[PDB]
Amino acid sequence: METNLFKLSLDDVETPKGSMLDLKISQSKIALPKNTVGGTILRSDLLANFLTEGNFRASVDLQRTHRIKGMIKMVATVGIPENTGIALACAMNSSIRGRASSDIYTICSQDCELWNPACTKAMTMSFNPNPCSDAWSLEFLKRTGFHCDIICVTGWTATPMQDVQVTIDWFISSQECVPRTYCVLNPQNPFVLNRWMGKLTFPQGTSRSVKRMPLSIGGGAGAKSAILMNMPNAVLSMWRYFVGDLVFEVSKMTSPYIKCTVSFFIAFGNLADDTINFEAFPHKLVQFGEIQEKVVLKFSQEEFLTAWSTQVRPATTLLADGCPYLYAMVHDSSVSTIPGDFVIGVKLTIIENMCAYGLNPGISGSRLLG
Amino acid sequence: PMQDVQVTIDWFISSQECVPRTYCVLNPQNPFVLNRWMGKLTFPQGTSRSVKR
Amino acid sequence: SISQQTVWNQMATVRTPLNFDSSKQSFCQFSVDLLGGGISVDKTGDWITLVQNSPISNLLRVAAWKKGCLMVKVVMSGNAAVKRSDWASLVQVFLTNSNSTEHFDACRWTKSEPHSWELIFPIEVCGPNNGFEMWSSEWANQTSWHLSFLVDNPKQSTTFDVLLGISQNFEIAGNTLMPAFSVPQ
RNA sequence: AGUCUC
RNA sequence: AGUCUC
RNA sequence: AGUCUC
Repeated sequence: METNLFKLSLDDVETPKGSMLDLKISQSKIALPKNTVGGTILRSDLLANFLTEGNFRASVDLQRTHRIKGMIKMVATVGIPENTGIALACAMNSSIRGRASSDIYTICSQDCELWNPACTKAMTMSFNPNPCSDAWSLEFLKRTGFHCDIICVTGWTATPMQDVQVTIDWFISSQECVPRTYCVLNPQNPFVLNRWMGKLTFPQGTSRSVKRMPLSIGGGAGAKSAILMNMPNAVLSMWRYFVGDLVFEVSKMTSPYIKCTVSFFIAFGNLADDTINFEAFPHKLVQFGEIQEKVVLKFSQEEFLTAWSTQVRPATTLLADGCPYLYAMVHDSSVSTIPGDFVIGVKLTIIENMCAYGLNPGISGSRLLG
Repeated sequence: PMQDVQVTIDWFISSQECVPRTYCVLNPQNPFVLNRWMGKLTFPQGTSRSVKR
Repeated sequence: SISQQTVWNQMATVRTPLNFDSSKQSFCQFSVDLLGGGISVDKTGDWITLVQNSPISNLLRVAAWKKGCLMVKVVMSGNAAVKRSDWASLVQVFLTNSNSTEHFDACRWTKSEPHSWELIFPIEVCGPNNGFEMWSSEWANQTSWHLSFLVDNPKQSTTFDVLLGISQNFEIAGNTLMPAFSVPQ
């Protein structure tokens, strides 16, 4: 008749498991005012605080399990009509110190997603909060300072009738965590850089609007008498010269109603904007479909004869810069029936088959991004 | 719209044959075809939840 | 495997207070937080400290989880006006993983060579994560590596430069959000 | 089910 | 039967 | 790479 308490399975150390409904841990509702402008921080908080809103099916498991092996998965949701647009970014970083920067450049190197609700009305992202290993836990998230920033990279192209709200559902994923570490003097292939190259704006009209993005990407991003910096960009700055197959991810951060054909190519800083045969160089023409917002450009390393400086003195002129540039210009014209510039964001995602030479003593400061 | 509209309906005798649909009251078929309107739900613009029951 | 001979990176430069008043006390103290990137000083006068925004200095401040070896070199450049025969100064160096007075020292040195001297030694980062350590995290009550100095007669042993060299096995993971690093001049 | 679509 | 125990 | 999509 007596139950043997010891035989009871009360000390089950297993990780959470089940359907998405069963693994839902929290839900956050981020406010998006109709007058939001871009650069605006929608919400910047400890990740532990986002994962702790609401008592869903796996909420007490999240709080009472010492090791979780599944990744954290979030499903963001919000739709807006095609005659408007806005670019939101949801970024994850291991820690934070002081009044850290919230610039898209500083925040997007670890695990970050940038989307345009006019094109993507439901967005999913999964990540490992502990890059050194294959498991995490809520205590670890709290005492470690794991951070989450949801910012608006580009404001509304046309303001909505009323205020908007983005809803984020948080889940423990079925996919296991996998580490991502950087051996400084021994980069892997591909080298995950995730460096923001700038926000390019092409105003409506027949103008060429030549854009020049330097590939001497070491030393961080320039700021007013300061430099912004993220970890992967910091490691690339340790090397003196580099080369590789560069992969860029181009995003349409403006309404589907503003059309424009952009032309990308590699060339040197000293060419005049009106160089007639820019398009005699190997180039690629980009046009976005109504609902398409992301395009991936890949520049083979045969567009580069030699490795170039990782860092160049910030005051160096377009005429004296001996390192290649990624050019972007309007092929035809930027046209629309509603007001607004055509705006795209460029992010250097990974460098494949990279090759680096020497160690860098360092140069003080760095040029401002777009 | 800018102007008045007009819907045009073309009527045809189909090639598909007619088939009956009857209801035995104390002996429903499976599936039971109900076709009941549950309501017209309106959700005004804004961040409101607008719970409908 | 990227590598190049004799290329270290500048990390900090601490200049002893010009208005140090011998009469109040004879020594002064400052401490450099090697992994967090900060410098701490006395209320003994107006210190002139500086953390260079060199590649290694920027990397350490922004790398969330660290692991592996780093090489440290300290160079003391003193007061050339003092005749060698009048040299009466020495500096005690300490390596501790915390600034708390309750932590014992990992290592200790005392240098007194006239006019100038240098000190080179390696440090290694070992943490609880997966051998990775997060700067002073409350998590497993993690820590850092602090290099503290007690300068006796700050008017002779006046300047200190700290350089760091990264090793083939240094490995990091994750990013720490930091405010913009201020560029001088 | 049906209708529809393919 | 069940529950429980083993 | 990863994430995503399918």
